[PDB]
Amino acid sequence: KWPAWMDHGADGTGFGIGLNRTHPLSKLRGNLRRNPSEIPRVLNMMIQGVWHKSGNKLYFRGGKPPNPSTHPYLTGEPCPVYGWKVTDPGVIREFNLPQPEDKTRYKPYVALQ
Amino acid sequence: RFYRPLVNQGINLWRSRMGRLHKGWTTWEYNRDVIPDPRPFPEPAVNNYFGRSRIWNPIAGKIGLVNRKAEEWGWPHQRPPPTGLRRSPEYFPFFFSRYFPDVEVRLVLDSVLNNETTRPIFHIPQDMSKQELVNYLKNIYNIDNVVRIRVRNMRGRRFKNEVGEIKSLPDYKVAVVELDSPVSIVFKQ
Amino acid sequence: ARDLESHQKIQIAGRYPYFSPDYEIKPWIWYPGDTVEVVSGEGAGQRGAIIAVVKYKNEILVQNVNVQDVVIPASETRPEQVVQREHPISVLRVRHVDPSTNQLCHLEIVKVRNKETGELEERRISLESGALLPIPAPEETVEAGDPLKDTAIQDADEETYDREKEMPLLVVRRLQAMENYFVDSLQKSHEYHKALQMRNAQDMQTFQKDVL
Amino acid sequence: VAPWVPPPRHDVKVTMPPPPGGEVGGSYGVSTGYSDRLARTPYWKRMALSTYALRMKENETRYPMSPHREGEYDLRYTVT
Amino acid sequence: SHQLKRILNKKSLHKYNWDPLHMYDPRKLVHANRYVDHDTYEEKYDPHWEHNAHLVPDQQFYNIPVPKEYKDAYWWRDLQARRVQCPTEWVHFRMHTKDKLKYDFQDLAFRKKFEYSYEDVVANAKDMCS
Amino acid sequence: PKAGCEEITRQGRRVVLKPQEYFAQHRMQVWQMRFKEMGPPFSRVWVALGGKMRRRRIGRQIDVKDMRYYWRPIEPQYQRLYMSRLRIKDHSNKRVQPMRLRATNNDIGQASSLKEWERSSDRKYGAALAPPKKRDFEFRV
Amino acid sequence: YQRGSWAPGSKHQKHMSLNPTMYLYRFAGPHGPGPYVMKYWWTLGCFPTGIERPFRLPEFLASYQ
RNA sequence: UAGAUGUUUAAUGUUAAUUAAUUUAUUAUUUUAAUAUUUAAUAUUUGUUUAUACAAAAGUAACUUUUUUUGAAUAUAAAGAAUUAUUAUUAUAAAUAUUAUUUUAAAAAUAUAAAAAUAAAUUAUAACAAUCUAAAUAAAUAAUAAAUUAAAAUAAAAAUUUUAAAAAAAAUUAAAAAAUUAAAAUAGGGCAAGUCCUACUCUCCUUUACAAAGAGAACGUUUAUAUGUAAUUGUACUAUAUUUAUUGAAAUAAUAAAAGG
RNA sequence: AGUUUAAUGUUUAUAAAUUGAUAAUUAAUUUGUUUUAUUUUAAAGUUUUUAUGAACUGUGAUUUAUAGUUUAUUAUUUUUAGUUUAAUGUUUAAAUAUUUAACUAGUGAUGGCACAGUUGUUCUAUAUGUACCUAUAAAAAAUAGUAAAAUUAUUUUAAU
RNA sequence: UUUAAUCAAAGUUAUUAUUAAAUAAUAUUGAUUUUGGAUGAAUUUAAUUUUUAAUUAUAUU
Repeated sequence: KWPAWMDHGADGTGFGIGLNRTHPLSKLRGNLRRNPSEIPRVLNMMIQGVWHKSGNKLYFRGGKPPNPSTHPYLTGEPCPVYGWKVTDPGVIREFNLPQPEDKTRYKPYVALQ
Repeated sequence: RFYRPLVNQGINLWRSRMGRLHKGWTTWEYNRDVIPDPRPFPEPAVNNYFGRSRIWNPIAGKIGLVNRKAEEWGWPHQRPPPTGLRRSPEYFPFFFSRYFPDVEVRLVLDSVLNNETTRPIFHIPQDMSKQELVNYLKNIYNIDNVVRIRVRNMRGRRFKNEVGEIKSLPDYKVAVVELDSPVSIVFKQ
Repeated sequence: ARDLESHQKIQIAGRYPYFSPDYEIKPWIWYPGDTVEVVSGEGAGQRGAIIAVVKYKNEILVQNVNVQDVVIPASETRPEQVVQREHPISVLRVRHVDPSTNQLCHLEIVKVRNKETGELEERRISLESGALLPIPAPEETVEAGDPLKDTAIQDADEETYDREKEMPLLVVRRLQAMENYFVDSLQKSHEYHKALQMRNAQDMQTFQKDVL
Repeated sequence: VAPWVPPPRHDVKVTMPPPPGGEVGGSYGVSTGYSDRLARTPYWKRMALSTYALRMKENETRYPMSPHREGEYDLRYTVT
Repeated sequence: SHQLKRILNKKSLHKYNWDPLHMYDPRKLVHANRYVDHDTYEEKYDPHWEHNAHLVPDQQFYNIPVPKEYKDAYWWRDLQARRVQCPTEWVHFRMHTKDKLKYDFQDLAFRKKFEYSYEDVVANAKDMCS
Repeated sequence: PKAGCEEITRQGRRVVLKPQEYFAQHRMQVWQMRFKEMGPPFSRVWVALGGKMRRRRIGRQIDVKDMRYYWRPIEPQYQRLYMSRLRIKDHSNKRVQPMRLRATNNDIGQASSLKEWERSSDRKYGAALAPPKKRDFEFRV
Repeated sequence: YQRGSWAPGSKHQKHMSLNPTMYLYRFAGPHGPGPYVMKYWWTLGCFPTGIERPFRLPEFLASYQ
């Protein structure tokens, strides 16, 4: 039901294949779900990976199992032109907080007499 | 009353006729109705393993939400936030994220000691992507000479305490940020 | 993760018993400076004033009572050093030296006013003589603080919270979102229902025609 | 989950509880009727909204028969 | 594999997804039996309509009012809404013991009946001076 | 079970009181039609009908010296064999006697006359032996 | 099969069908850790079977505390 | 000495009404699960030298800080026969790396392996040579009622003989042989019944059925009916009869259980 | 650690039988505040109800020619490192290993998918279905009613 | 230095604990962390049968 490039190849050698988590606010459709119907598939990407017919395992080559939870949220779909066509900067938590130091600063700690 | 089944064949002793088989398991005797336990004993659903192959359980729990209910809005007492606000960037748990970020970018002091390195290394949390880190150096530390950020998602380090109880340090990520200028640390010497 | 041997816990439960829930003594009546005498065990009957209390352990450090030699192993700098020092003794085996009767006397936090009590309450009542006692405060650190990193008490006292130009602004950031999804919840209320009422408004038309 | 648990079938009376289901169209399986609105309504209220002439008109008995299913025995008073 | 034995046992989140109704969409019956005014070509307001309405329950919508005459296609989603959303075998404990008498059970709705407090039963039996 | 082990850690089935037997099992229907025990106590003899049983062809020309219909007591061994099934109601008690073959009115009385039955108005005083109550005439099912 | 006892530190022969063992290289006998399973306890850290757990406490109350 | 004519335990025992000498009558030969022997001075271990290709699944006893890409996210070593064991786990790619584990100073049997004779590669060969100590270290296995023996002769019991009896005079130790001791009332013929087997004419409970009735029989179902062995079963006037007709057969060549020689 | 037939009958207080039946009565004459629950231990073939199993060994269906050779022959006769057998091994390097022994020449096949126990595959061996085909897993009782084997306490007092 | 060779094992050990089992009539949407994630059908277990519902006698048939 999700963007099929997450399932099969968007290219020759399977660039998009993997599990993807999306911030609950953006309209970018992800593939990670914890429904029981979807777990025998989600677990294989953790414990086995994917064997693209091109002869290169994509989502999981070596030993440590990827953690589908802490994957940073989805931000685009891969075009054959760039690595990614970034589709929603609304996920990127660009830290837009400024700080002054001029007047009545607030040290990280506070003092008692 | 129930009247027990009877097993003393003798003068009558003709179970071959009306006698229906009462060898059928004796439900009446075990009548204590509390379920036995399954002979292949299902282990506790807690994950015991702690080594480097600690996988993440996909199965979505029940009490998990019922605690994230009461931690975004008092669940049994206060009423649910309207969904227009609940699914909005103004929903407090999401509100406290666009104006009050909470990350931990711990640079390894071991990396840039007396030596001079143009590639510092950071123990960033696992949620933070490559871009999300650059926008974190340029806005909070005003470090704006990044070239390329690599990613080595490393599992946190285990250890056993003095008793010998398995413990672990929260997972992190190693991001080899390619700087433009050789940076060091002038250790007072 | 694995458990310990049976005999292993048995040794580790007796060492650290306070790990139980609420190991402390339900009212805490032993304080530094109290006048207390031991009762039973080693040296039954000596009198000495408390100097420190280990609350979570139900024990007491008392002057000259149960004194032992705290050996101090040291590295190549200092030699093996020995130091005498009285030891934590359990409060279960000591009782108070009543400042008048100098006998056994239990001591309960008490409430209710007798003779112009400041909070209209006594703070530690002796049963035999009746002269109460106070319950002091444990000391906070006086010489703590980093002047290069500690905001002075005044920059923590500059009230900048004018709730009449931010809270009226918050309620806009919230109400915009509510007014959005609600009218956005009128898509299926319109993009689905409008089609049905057409098969009605297209029926009156084809009903008006037929009669004619 | 169920937003808005539906109300009972025939709680038209003000004092006596509604009849069991099936009788009024539902699922057979209980010989009682329980209107939570009727119980939570206190006594001084339940007697307020009625008069003696009316109380003797919903305590009304049809014991050998059903007041809702014509020709049918009172399935409040049957074996099952 | 060692982990998969003692993590696949965790009870996944359950709820009572009750039967969807494709063939009988009950939402498009607020436009049934609606008089249409001639000049305007729209459903003039029928104040009598909302009282021949059998409010059908629903999981995404509170209750959908349907004209009585088409109510019988939705007799299941009625009996599925009364039913306690749990399986019975988890709330069985309210059915076998002597709390059988203190619990509603119409349509397997394992919900509690009204119970007097312990302080009320005191006063409600002293005011009878018994 | 030692103190605590996987055989006691877990929880197999559990066992409750065993239901009893019919109180008068050992007066088996097959004897209550063959014999009748007669005589005073300490002289209980079990007489059974005497004489041959064969059903010949149409012969049997004498019906008068046919079976004399006499009760003659069974062999002394077998009386002890059956009666042995009767004593085991309360073994180890020299006090009690053998439970009789056919019921007696004190047995039919004492059975439902205990304290525990004192309020069981119906079935008291042998209601199950009397002819039934004349049922109602407006009775129906 | 199964000539001795059923414990892993038993004395006579056994079989892997009746009494299937986990392959434990060297564990402690019934009379305590001899000087062979302690060559690990001071180098490997824990007994070499991996199943036993390294209660290194009373040494910590010997040196550090 | 001691009640008696011999098989249903003795108890205020630190009064489960006590508080400093209770010195507590208490133990099941074997089926239990723990330890300890004996086999055991042992069997097996023993590390000084060979010729290098790539995947995946496979593990994760596991660490990492150090350059994955210019793709964002993700992940980069480790097995399986229980093992660090008889082993190139080879789908693919390959061709001049000395690319890094094998004790011992004796002798036999055996085990591998080896010049000469009654045109070929063979023989058999249970023939030289060659390899396999000991001690040192490490240590298992099945087995175990114990002996006071055990050399050697020699008779005695439904008996088969473990013993006992007379008569002898039989010493330690290591090594090597297996003569004796520690592993079934059996093998072969000759007969007769039985199970197995085939075969139906007559036997029993088959169900799956088919037709019949019933509905103006587009079909769905419920009763009444004898078919196949479908297929399982089993079948040696006081007298003087009766309790058995009720499936029938085949060297059914092999099995079984008996007798007989 | 280890095996279960109540060695006792004190005041309220009263317990008989008999016909095949109706019934009949010198039914002679007891006992009892009503006494009830117990019946070894271990232990075979088996049954039964649900379940699981093709990573093993069984038979499909997708591989359409990384090797040397005899005969003109594209068949071939072959090659044969793939094919029904004999010794050693004897808790053995292996809970079937190394050598010995009996024929077929991949344009039709290494698993795709599929089958499962009162029954699969079946090239029809009552062979094989994960190191004992009594398949495995779970729960249970009729299962030594069977030369079965065990059954805890000396000093005694009646016999065959 | 000589031992001719042999012959014996009897009767006590530290420093830390409060767990099991039965009993009790007053809880209860599944024990082991944050669903779906498209805004939808994943998270459905219902049907008149000794059932987690468990029965004060010895007669008659």
